[PDB]
Amino acid sequence: VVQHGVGLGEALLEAETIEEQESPVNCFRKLFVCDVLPLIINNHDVRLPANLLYKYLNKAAEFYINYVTRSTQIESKRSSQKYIIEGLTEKSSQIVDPWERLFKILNVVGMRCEWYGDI
Amino acid sequence: KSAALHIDLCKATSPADALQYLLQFARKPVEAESVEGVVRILLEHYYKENDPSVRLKIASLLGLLSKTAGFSPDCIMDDAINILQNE
Amino acid sequence: SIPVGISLGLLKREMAQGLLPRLLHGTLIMKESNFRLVSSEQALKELAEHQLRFTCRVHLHDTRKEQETALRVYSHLKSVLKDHCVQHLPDGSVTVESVLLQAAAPSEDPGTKVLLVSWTYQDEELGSFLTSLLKKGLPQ
Repeated sequence: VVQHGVGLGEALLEAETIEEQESPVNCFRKLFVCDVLPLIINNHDVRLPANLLYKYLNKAAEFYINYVTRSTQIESKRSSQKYIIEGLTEKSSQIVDPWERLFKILNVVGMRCEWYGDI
Repeated sequence: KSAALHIDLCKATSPADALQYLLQFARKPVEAESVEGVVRILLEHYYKENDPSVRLKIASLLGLLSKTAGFSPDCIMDDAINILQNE
Repeated sequence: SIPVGISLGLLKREMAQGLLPRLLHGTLIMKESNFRLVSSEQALKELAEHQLRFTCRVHLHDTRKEQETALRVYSHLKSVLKDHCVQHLPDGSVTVESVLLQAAAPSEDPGTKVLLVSWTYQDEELGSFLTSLLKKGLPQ
């Protein structure tokens, strides 16, 4: 990903086009975005330019929007939600704490540049 | 003639008359292709309707259809576990 | 035995917690020839209900950064707590039972780092014991 640089966005666009589903509300797109974010979160030494950071922020925003609500198209405590997967069982999407993933992505971004109520 | 069952179910009012129509349809016998159609119609109306008792009756009829000897219940099992996750 | 009533929501939550260590609070009001228990949220219906919450400050002195140290603390706690934490919060905060741990900047001093933690007495005793255990010895 680091060597490719700006090619990650083009690869993601090509993958989305190949999937024959332009709308990114599908659970597969959100899962792929989360997986891409964890890879960047794992390596904190991978510095990126302004364009790459903007693209990553846009992708994270799109993934969060998709995760918050998904289209209804068809053809001791815990937190979770519900949705309908595209041609697969809803239990197949094994994703835990997307908000924590966003927090980890923000942490990795801050780590690169050395950075009433509770929040 | 699945069309007759479909149109009769659609014309039936949701709260009360639907229960009586489903009971009357349940008492009479059914055939393999007729089962394969009415199960999907029942699932669609189960999604559409949100009353507790009606959904309970639909689940009971799903159980009755599953006991049919000649039927091949494979896809309806998948839909059953899906609605189980959603129930 | 003293006969009293319990709010349905509290009992439902208690049964859900028991099904899958946690202890339940108790708040009751003397009534006319009877006694009734009521939850904290339901007790607010008596309005007035002026809620006061304590927020003690825990001070630490270390040259390490904040976010990485927070991640290390989260890993250490989730290892010690035998995976009792299966929930997360969006702003990099981890909560156990009913105590919130979040990163907050100090008021004016840049040379010292301070965070704010709030808890009840039942959580206060456990928090004090855990902080004393941490201060006893760590790989520092």
